[PDB]
Amino acid sequence: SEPELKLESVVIVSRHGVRAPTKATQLMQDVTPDAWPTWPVKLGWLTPRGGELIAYLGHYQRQRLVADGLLAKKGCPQSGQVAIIADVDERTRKTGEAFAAGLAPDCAITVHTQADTSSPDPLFNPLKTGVCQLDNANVTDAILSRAGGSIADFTGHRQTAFRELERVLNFPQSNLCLKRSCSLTQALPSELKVSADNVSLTGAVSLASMLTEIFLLQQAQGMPEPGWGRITDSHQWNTLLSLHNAQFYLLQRTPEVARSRATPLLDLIKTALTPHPPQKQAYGVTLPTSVLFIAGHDTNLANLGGALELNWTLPGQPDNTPPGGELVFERWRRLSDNSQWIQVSLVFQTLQQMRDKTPLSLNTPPGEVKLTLAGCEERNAQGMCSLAGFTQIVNEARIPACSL
Repeated sequence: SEPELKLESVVIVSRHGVRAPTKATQLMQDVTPDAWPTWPVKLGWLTPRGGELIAYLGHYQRQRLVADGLLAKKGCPQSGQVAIIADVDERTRKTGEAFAAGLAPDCAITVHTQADTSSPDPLFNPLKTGVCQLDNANVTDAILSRAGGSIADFTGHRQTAFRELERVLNFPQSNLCLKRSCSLTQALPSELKVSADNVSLTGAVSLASMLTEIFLLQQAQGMPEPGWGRITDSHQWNTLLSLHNAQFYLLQRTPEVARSRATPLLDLIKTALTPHPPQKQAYGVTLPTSVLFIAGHDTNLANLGGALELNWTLPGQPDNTPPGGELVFERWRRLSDNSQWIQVSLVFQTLQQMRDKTPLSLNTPPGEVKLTLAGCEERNAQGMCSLAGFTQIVNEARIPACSL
């Protein structure tokens, strides 16, 4: 009659699953009297449990996609109906594989990646390979501004979280305080480093962002007493991860950085989402197709968010860009007039579902937040943006010099 919609295409940009953190550094040992628990998995790689959590999301997406009638209830999807693209790293490739394994167990679905997995793939970061550069001065002013004026100010307004972190580390008893009134942000002054191909923060901010992530990973891994048992309630988890999210806020979401870093992905997403006769694209994958799954990093998720003006907080998940988190783009066609609509949402397992490793399904689904494209003006009752509105947003967000 008029409101009915049909799902025709889905694009999932996912962060890889939980990966074992790299060997602990001297700085890490110097900030806490306690020893960092070791990880029984090749460090830096996807843990097998991490692979399982991804598989659960794959199993969930299959049920959901069958219910929306995009994929068949049984058997393997048609060839080229499902396409998976992954960054060259081990954790991203194995994430693609675990997802495929959960979505269609026993089916042969290829995980496409650049052939040369020993060099970076510019799709995931064009700055890395020199496709384009950042404007140093503009990036510096923009980041300093979102920070409140200076990194000192940024750090000053967040002492609550820094103290919580010190507490968890039992900082006052570490070699850094002893061999010095002992403050973490005071002990490791933080500075902004801007270069044509990269932006980073040093000192406390950077260390705190890394350390708070490690705790969440211990929890997600199922390791006993993460943080030496000093993190006991949800309020602490959120306060701690607020430091990790704050760094992403400055380095990955800032528009003058995000727009360039995300251009190649924006182009791919737009092409995958635009109705058009199928043709061979990057990695020899055929687009458009039914389901496109891209295995990337949290930086990719934050970059797309900043570039498309998508903001979110995830109930039950302190990390805004959690392992296995999925940025889902969907194209829906209104049957009455053939108009196209784009829905964007963030699918993710809550910290508890990761902890208990709870299997996902239609009855026990992963967490999910519907998003709204801030700049979109042509919406429907479900909050979806028109294909034209979404396309316009993308064309103005992308940086032409950064396309591949």
